[PDB]
Amino acid sequence: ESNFGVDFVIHYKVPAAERDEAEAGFVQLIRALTTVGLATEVRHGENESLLVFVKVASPDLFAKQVYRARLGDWLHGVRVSAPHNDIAQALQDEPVVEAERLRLIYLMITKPHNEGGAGVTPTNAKWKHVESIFPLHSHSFNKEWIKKWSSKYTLEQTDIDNIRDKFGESVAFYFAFLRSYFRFLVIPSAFGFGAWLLLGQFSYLYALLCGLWSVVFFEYWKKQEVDLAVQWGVRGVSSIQQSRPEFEWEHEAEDPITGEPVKVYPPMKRVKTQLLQIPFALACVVALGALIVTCNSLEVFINEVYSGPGKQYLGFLPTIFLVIGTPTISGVLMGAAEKLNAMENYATVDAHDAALIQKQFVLNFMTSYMALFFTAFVYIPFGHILHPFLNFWRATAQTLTKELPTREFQINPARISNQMFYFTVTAQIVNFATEVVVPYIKQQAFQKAKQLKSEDHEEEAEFLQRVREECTLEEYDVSGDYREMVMQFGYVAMFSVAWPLAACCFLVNNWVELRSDALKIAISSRRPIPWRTDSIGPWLTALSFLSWLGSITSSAIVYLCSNSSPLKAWGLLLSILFAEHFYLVVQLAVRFVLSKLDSPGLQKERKERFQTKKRLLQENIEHSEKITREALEEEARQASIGTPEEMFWQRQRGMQETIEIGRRMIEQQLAAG
Amino acid sequence: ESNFGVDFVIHYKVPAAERDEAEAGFVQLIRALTTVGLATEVRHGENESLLVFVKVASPDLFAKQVYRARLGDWLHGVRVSAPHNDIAQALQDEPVVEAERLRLIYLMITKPHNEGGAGVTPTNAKWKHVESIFPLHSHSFNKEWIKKWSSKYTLEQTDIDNIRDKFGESVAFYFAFLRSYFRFLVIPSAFGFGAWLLLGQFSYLYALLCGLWSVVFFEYWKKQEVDLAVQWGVRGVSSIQQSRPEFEWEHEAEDPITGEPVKVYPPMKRVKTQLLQIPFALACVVALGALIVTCNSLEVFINEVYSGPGKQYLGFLPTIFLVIGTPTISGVLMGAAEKLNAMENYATVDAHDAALIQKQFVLNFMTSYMALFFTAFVYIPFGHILHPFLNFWRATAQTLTKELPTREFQINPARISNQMFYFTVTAQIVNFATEVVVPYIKQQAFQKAKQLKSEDHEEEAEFLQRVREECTLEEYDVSGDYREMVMQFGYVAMFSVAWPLAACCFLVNNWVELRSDALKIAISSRRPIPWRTDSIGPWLTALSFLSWLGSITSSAIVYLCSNSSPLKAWGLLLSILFAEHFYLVVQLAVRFVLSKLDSPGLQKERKERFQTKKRLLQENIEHSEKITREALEEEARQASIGTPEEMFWQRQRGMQETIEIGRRMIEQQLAAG
Ligand SMILES: [Ca+2]
Ligand SMILES: [Ca+2]
Ligand SMILES: [Ca+2]
Ligand SMILES: [Ca+2]
Repeated sequence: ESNFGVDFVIHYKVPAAERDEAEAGFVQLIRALTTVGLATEVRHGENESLLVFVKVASPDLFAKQVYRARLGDWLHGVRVSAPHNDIAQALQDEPVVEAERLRLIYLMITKPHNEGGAGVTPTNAKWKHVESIFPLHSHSFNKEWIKKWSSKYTLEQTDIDNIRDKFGESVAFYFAFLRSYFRFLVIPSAFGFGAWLLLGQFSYLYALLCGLWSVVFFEYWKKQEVDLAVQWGVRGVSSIQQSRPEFEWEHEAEDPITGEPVKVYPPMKRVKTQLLQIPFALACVVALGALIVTCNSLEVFINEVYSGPGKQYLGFLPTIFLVIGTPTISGVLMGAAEKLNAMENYATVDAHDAALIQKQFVLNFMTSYMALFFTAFVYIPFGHILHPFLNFWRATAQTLTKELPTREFQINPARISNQMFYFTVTAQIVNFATEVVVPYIKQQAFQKAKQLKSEDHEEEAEFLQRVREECTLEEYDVSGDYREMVMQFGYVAMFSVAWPLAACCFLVNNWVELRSDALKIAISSRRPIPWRTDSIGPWLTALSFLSWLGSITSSAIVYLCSNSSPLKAWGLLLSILFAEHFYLVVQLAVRFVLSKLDSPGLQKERKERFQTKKRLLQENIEHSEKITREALEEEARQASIGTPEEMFWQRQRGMQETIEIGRRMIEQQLAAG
Repeated sequence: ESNFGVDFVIHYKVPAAERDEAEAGFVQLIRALTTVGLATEVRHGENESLLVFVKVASPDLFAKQVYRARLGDWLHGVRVSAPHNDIAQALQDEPVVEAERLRLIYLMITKPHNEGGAGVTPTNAKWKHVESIFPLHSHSFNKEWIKKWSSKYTLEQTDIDNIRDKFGESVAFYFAFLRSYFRFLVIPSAFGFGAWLLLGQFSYLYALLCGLWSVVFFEYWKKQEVDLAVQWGVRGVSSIQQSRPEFEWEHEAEDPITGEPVKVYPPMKRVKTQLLQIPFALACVVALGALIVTCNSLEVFINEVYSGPGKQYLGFLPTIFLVIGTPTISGVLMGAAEKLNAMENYATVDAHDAALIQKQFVLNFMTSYMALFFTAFVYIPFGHILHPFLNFWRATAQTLTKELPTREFQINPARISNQMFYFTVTAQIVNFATEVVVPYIKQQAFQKAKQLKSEDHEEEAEFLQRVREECTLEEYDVSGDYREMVMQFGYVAMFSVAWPLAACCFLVNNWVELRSDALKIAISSRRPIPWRTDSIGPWLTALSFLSWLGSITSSAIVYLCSNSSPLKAWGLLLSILFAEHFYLVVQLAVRFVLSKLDSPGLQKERKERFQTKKRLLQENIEHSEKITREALEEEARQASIGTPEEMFWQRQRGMQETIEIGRRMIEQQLAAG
């Protein structure tokens, strides 16, 4: 029903080996926790673990730290205004939300000891026994949240603000991105269904209208991202995160803006190491891309040119050979990339996580579209370059057992429609299996293992059984649901011209996905620690790269596929050159139009930043004789001791003397004529 | 030698007609001027004019307005910090420069009467008799300035800061731009001379290295523009200018940021009118471009295919027919553009002047490069499409007087070298004539007209003769010297691949031009009113358009000209597509590298904006029992009246009780195994 007012849960695995040192660390832990100012409780959890429940003891002592955290946000420019001069008045204007409370408790348990409470981050390895620090769910809210989101057709802005109030900003930006992406998916589903009825397959008019859509959505999200940023009070929070515990710093120096001592690193030594990302990425497209092509070279031999026995039995040979390789070789390439960003020496935890994405994006670019790059550019337009690869597999299949029967090779034009039919409606359903219900069935099977093996009080018995169940769940990553939506945006921007019902079917997926990822937070993951992010992250560069490449590839397809005369190469370069420059001129139009549209987000900051300069300010016929007072003064001060320029101003004094002298010169100039 | 401490000079033409109303306006003028707080002097000037000399009377009264102007800059976010709390201390930290003094005196004489001093702007037409308000030169400074700049090889940063201190920012940004452009012109003069010796004419390697230069200069200037902005204290001064006196405003409403009543206009009504700039510009390239081509169609008939008498006599027929048309038809197109921006309803004077440039740039794009667009793309690669135009002029010359002798048409490959030889070394010298010495000779001839026609005091006689001479000089426009330097940047970015000694010869021009435009302020123009600009203006979009088009056209030339096999069109599109994307990937590299380089300009603002929040802030084993104090308190407050979750926290209190209970559960879990 409800938690026992508990803020956080520390798992603290205690193994058989190093048992006395874990107990000595257990005394060292809870004596460190009680000095921060939070009440502790230890309970019987798993077979070798001790659930350490913590809440903050004094709310008045806690209200001081909230006031110091809100002041620290405004001191660095994050908050739009200063807090109130009276304590507990700014807490009464806006209260502490459940997300901001769990963030400051987590920063009490995870910060260096000199500047903060206790260093219970497990990455320090002074204690390797702390398994995880995680907050608890409240199942009264999750039953209300899934019921409310499934009942409504759309989501109001106040519904996503409930996610910001309880699950932090970094979770709430995903649902804010997914809602704005689902509503902007209505537009290319409209003429995407229209280009399926009026126009033919591979319409050139659709490829220009889709390239218009991919930049009017992406630029509008950049306007709505900074609008949601200052609305939630989270703006410019790139620099405000604690540094990583693993960080090599050349010399500690003075901070330029902050004026405190901070560990600084020369960025040109990092740009020297950041230059190595290009020899890493070019090894990625060869290690993965030659693997995708070769298993695509297999299927074009088994399916089309083959008339032997067990044709469907050998039809699963390319697929089951592909799903073995791609998690294994990308697992290797994720290993070297993890040693690359560790070598890159990222200070804050956000920049370390974001550049891990840019290495994780290149692999997931190659597991996604390399099956469609080979079909759209090598199989369909000129499959006769594939004939020596068909001459290879014809030689090796003769060595199996007489000659095996082959048909003459014919380019099947329905391949890219059938390949897109996998990625649009078939891959989405099996992903809907793997995202929610296959974890939910696996939670049932792990529950029955507890019943196979088959001390608490009257009210703690169901609660402690819930926390032990909640603890084995993995931490939710908001990166994992960004990868699914950006790769889905890749199919619309690059490859929806080959199958214009893609945006119509991706639309009905994201209505489910907006309520299925909400269900994934509820029952299939423990609550993540509420982090603050000013932006969506590094995905803006990922969305802009697919949008720019979507202009090239969707227009290179529609020249190479619509003829299915024989592919003059000047037409291919011209079909790119007009459409790639059509993307740039429209991007210059949409960026200019939204620049002229008013931003209500930035104005509410600029209104208060002006007005806070005003409140610092507000706390801190008779004028002709004053000129004659000065004219006597500039005489009497300089006549005591130059004198040519002094006498020039004193020929005429006051006003009415200078008028009547000027009146004579109008007479004197007119009298000569 | 020196001025008589005079701040400004009002000319106030008084004609024969409307003479009594001009005298009544003269009383109305100088009675309005004396209420602002400035001493006035009227003197005998030109035959129908009255030189009204003004200075501010009381420096203590003037110091109040400087303090109100410096506070108004900080209140809008322009100034990096607030002024001092003590009056005349912030004037003692930084003094009033001669540029800031003449700006505030000019805003006293040019502002509406309710919010300011007097509306003596002549555009109001309540008085049409005020000819000009202009400050005076100081010839002691100008003799020192021209001598110092001609003596040194380069210019230090402190030399340009002397121009900011006396001629305002908007003049000083041109010399700061020209110095940074002259020093960055060393780079393409280096390999531009190298591509003239090692490589041949039309080198492809030069066209990539020049496109690298045009973006590493332009992005570095955008870094140096915001660096010079906050250094001079002029930053974000786009919104701070007074509105134009001619401005239609739909309804006066509340200002969002400023919170004062201001006249607002809906910007989407302007974007509706801003959409008309494209049907205006496409009429510009046809009215001018068909004029440039037709007079180029004449010269290709007279010079090459003709053997009649008076060949050099008819050789000046295309040139003298061209210099008649282009000032006249662009004078028409400047008239409609002046009615276009007037229809566009620009509020501030900077945005009205900047969008006049973007219409004035399109014409000066077409007077400059249309002679080179026809040569590089129509004459050299396929001159056989020009043969029907040669068939036209062959028909009309037979009707003059027997058949006139024609040679067979041969494409001269030395045309674009001879055409660039005009624009690089020949057009620069005649422009050096027309810029400084032809105005200087014309000032001598206008001086001798005064001696042909052939009342003052002992010291005013040479000074009043100087002011009457200074008044007839035109106001200096900083736009006129930006047009020469941006068009010079067009020849380097677009057309220097055809003649690689262009950047070598443009380098030796800008050493002269940096000291010739400095001489143009001194003797050939009255001092402009010192205006403040945060940016160089709209020329950043002009420099970026030539840099992007410089990637296309210099690479389309080197395919179409190097063959001078027969011009396969797939090579032309590929030579663009690689080099135009080479421009984009290098632009993404240079923008990222300068983003990682530290900006010392923005940090000095962010250091003080943090510290001014700190000064608002600064003016306004024993902790375990406090948890047990709260644990008794949360008991005794809730035991007076829920109770399950209350009793959960009170099973264990303090620290040492919770330790020893946790010590048993390590025993109890290990005892079962
Ligand atoms: Ca899914
Ligand atoms: Ca997801
Ligand atoms: Ca010149
Ligand atoms: Ca100039």
